[PDB]
Amino acid sequence: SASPAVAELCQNTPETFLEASKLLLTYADNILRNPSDEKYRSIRIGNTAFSTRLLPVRGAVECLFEMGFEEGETHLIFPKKASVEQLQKIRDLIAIERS
Repeated sequence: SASPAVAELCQNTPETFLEASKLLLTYADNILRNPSDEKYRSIRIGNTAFSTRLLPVRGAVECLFEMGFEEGETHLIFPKKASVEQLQKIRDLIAIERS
């Protein structure tokens, strides 16, 4: 598993890396652990946490794209076609780097 997005995320300062990676794990785990709950498959682009703590961080949105999210006008969406396996892959790579 050699992710360009996770590698880029890891180039951030330790504190910024921790902030963004925490959110990334949360978004993945919410889907992985609640497969029946469609609300976790969308993240609003203007959501305060997302827009201020994730989106500005180098590599972070690309981690979501590698997970399988796609960008819509107002939200990122984890589509019906998206593999849970791939979502899990990136979750695992991030978790290893968080320690």
